[PDB]
Amino acid sequence: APIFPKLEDVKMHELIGNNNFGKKTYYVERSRTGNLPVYSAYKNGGNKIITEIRKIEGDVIQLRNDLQEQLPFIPKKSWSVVMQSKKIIIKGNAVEAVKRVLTKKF
Amino acid sequence: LNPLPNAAIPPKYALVTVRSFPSLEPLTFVPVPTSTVAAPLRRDILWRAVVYENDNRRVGASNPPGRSENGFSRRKLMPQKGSGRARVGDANSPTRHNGGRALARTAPNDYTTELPSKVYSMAFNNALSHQYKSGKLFVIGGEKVDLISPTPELDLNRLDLVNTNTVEGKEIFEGEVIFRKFLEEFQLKGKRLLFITDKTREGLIKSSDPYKQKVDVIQKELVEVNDILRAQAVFIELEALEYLAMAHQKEILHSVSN
Amino acid sequence: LMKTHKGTAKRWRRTGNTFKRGIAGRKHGNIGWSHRSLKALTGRKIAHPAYSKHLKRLLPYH
Amino acid sequence: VSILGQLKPSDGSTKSFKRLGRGPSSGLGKTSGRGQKGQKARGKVKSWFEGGQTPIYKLFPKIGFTNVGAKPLKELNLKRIQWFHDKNRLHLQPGEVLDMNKMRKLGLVTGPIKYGVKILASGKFHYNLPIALEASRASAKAIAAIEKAGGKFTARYYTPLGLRAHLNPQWFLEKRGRVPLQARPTKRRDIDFYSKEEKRGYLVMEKDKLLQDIKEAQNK
Amino acid sequence: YKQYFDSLPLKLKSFFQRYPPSIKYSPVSTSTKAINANPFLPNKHPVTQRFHDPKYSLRRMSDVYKLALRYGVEEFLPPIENTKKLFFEEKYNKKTLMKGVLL
Amino acid sequence: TKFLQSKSGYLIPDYELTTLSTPLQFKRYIKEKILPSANDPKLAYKEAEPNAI
RNA sequence: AUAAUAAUAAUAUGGUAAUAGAACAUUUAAUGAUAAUAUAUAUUAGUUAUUAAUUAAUAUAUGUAUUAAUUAAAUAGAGAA
RNA sequence: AAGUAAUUAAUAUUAGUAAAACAAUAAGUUAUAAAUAAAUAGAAUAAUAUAUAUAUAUAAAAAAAUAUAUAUUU
RNA sequence: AAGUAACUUAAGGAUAAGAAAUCAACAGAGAUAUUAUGAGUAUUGGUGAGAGAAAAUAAUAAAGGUCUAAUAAGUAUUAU
Ligand SMILES: [Mg+2]
Ligand SMILES: [Mg+2]
Ligand SMILES: [Mg+2]
Ligand SMILES: [Mg+2]
Ligand SMILES: [Mg+2]
Ligand SMILES: [Mg+2]
Ligand SMILES: [Mg+2]
Ligand SMILES: [Mg+2]
Ligand SMILES: [Mg+2]
Ligand SMILES: [Mg+2]
Ligand SMILES: [Mg+2]
Ligand SMILES: [Mg+2]
Ligand SMILES: [Mg+2]
Ligand SMILES: [Mg+2]
Ligand SMILES: [Mg+2]
Ligand SMILES: [Mg+2]
Ligand SMILES: [Mg+2]
Ligand SMILES: [Mg+2]
Repeated sequence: APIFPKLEDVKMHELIGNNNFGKKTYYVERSRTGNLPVYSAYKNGGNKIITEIRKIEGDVIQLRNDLQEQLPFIPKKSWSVVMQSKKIIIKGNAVEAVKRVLTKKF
Repeated sequence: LNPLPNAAIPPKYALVTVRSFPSLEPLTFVPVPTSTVAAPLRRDILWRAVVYENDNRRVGASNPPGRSENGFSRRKLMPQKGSGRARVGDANSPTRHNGGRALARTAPNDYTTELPSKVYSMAFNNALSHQYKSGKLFVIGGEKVDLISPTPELDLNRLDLVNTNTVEGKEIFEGEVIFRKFLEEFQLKGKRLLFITDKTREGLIKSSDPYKQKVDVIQKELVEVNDILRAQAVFIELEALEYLAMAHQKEILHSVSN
Repeated sequence: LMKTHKGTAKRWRRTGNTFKRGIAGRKHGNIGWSHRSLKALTGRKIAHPAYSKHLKRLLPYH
Repeated sequence: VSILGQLKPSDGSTKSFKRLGRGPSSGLGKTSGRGQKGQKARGKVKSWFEGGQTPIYKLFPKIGFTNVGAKPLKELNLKRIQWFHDKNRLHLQPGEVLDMNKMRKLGLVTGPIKYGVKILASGKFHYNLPIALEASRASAKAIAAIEKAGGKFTARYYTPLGLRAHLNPQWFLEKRGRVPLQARPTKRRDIDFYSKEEKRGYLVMEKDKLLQDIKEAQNK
Repeated sequence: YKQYFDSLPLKLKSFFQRYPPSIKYSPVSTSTKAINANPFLPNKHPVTQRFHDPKYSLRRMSDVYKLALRYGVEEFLPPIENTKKLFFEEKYNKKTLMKGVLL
Repeated sequence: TKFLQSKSGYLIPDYELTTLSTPLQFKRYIKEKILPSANDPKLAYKEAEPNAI
């Protein structure tokens, strides 16, 4: 399993700059073991409960919109995304619901 | 209905040219994973590495003499009562002219800092990625990968200059002249260079000895994130680049799924 | 380095997110008092919030 | 230009420490938070000193004792084993037993194990793995769940050195060229525990010679 | 075959040079002056008639024997029957189980 | 790409080579990046002056 | 669904001990063009809602900033002993 | 001319990884199961506490305290 | 506080320790010295102030075991 494959082994769509990944597209990578990266965190002494999504490559905003379209029970203002690390934060505990949606495709 | 309509697969390769040292003539394309040369610029991780390296590199020789290490006798300079002046003890008190320094540090002061291994590996890749994105990373390979363009006879295939030890000519030798014209042709004379090499290349250090102030040669298992970011033009052997990639690859388990 | 306060360690034990303690007053001179009333003097109680801050300092490794 | 001149820490990962005694308008002026006069102003006093009142670490009676002979055991509920199987992470060849060695290697039990792991039954109702298990002990409900799914369980006795050999035998092979033999129980309470069919002890279920030797001496 | 002279550890080599396995060593305590004197056993001086400590202490005896076992050298080492110490399988099998365990 | 650089006399970053996929893109990139500096030396790029106008 | 700036309505803006947030001056280390038509310091007079930095003039030194800016550290700020 | 340093512990923010984390040579640490002074005890036999685990008690329950479960283990 | 400060005495480039009348537990390791986990752990205290190991696993380490005794008695042990 070489880290540098042969020049012939690679094909066009595996080269950065093709297949317009960075536009209107998002990919979420599973953890080392193979579980979805959705975790719950208790903050400020356990009083505040949040849900986080990590390992997001692409456009976080549209992934946020797509999830919002699938879980309309979570209010509009509960979602918040940090741009420094590309993490989507939900003001409640919705690890179960988000995992159900995410696994549908990823 | 489509659950996640805007979801797709990411690319997993970027193209890096392979050339010869004296003249940066391309020889072949060697695909390289996106994690090691094309990664998003996250300055925070670089900031963690740069300060971490900066802390571990300190000497900490500060050593002011405290009131205990200051050489004065422990005798009351003046009687407590009746003298009409302020109360004073021994002549080492910080408030006096010749007294020691309060809260004095003692060498060797400790400034060591520690970082998780995974964070350091990520920072290192982000450094190569920034150099490659800015088109400042040159790879000198061959002799181990398929060649689709013959190597020039005069040029070598590694970061080393031959005939640099036959200095039984004049005050100069061939190695310097080759280096000087290499510097001039590519317009990188006064600019900072970093040469990462597989093994100790005595020829390159000898030729670059005149330019200590701007040219530095480092081995595989010595390069730091500071030196890669500092250098405006990084030259790295393909063998070294592979070694760095393995040493700083995101370990992955089976992760078998349907 | 910081050392656990043994006097506290011998009287307080960690239970969940707080500490557990015995009751004081039922070691001698108990005859003459109703046994049912004295039942409240046997068993364990939980650390009061007033001194919880102290206990963490006394038993840092607990 | 080099990026070294534009690096900046991530927001929220840095504050400014409070300077003391460096200006009135700074907010921490002459007293610098100490207050007005007192022992705490120009001295240090134990944060847990009550002022002479009988302290909270003397009013109450010393309670309990420490069992230096305690044998703490790690925990592994049946829910985890099923979860590993569902996630396709139990690479168990047919006919193989899920002992301590496999649990450590497969990541089922992580971190140091000093004495053993006891199998409990938190997800017994969902457990349908017919593999054969082996651990220091198990709950009665776990035993029922293991056998309900067509499996089996046995309880084995491992000393700290014996357990170490059973966990990474290759270490002993490369060091001494010999895997040390397992140690027979010498405590009454251990012999009694592993001679019970209710606990599925290895002495009773495999009828080791130790019980026979005990029996022959008892009736002699 | 001689080229496995250096393969053996230092202790096993040194023992063989000092006590060649060609000479047969008695299994019982004898006179110190006697050639067939076991270094692992307390021999008795003939003139002073007082027992001598074994030349190889019990740790050194155990070390050399254990190295000998790992490399198949058993009979070449002098006998240790009267050393009141058994190693590995022989100890495990012919073990006098405790009176407390039995009763 | 090697022929384009060898005869043009310039050098293209490896990143652009990976991303650009048609010769039209190569001509558009080279025309919009190297030419403005080549024709007007004052409109050059200085590493010490990245954010320059 | 953001940031900067500007508008309209409303509420608030004394403060010792204390708590919380944000900035400025000096020095050191990493990165870091320019140059006597410049740079540093001092005086005087202006500008910016001003412990600071700037414009001009004057005087002295230097063919010259550890200079702007982002970080990391302080022997980092004195009418109070 | 005056809140400094070393070795530890607990909280808050961010970053990395994540039912695991640090570290890899092993070892160790923490989390993953709550209790009891302690012991060979340890969470839905069929669903939300009316079930279950531990502690007192019992034949077993009730009673008091804490904890556990309603495509995905926190 | 502390077998610390201080005084006195003796020797060498170093000195001290060192090849088990050692640990450990029915399975085993195999001298000494220093550091880390073990461990603030067992243990101990006007059960106050406080004090606090060992086994085992790692790192530096050197060829690291080897006889020089006729195998050791007012010695071990006991009382104090
Ligand atoms: Mg009582
Ligand atoms: Mg009452
Ligand atoms: Mg104030
Ligand atoms: Mg007062
Ligand atoms: Mg005052
Ligand atoms: Mg006060
Ligand atoms: Mg105010
Ligand atoms: Mg720092
Ligand atoms: Mg000062
Ligand atoms: Mg002054
Ligand atoms: Mg003032
Ligand atoms: Mg003492
Ligand atoms: Mg002395
Ligand atoms: Mg000596
Ligand atoms: Mg000696
Ligand atoms: Mg220690
Ligand atoms: Mg003797
Ligand atoms: Mg005595």
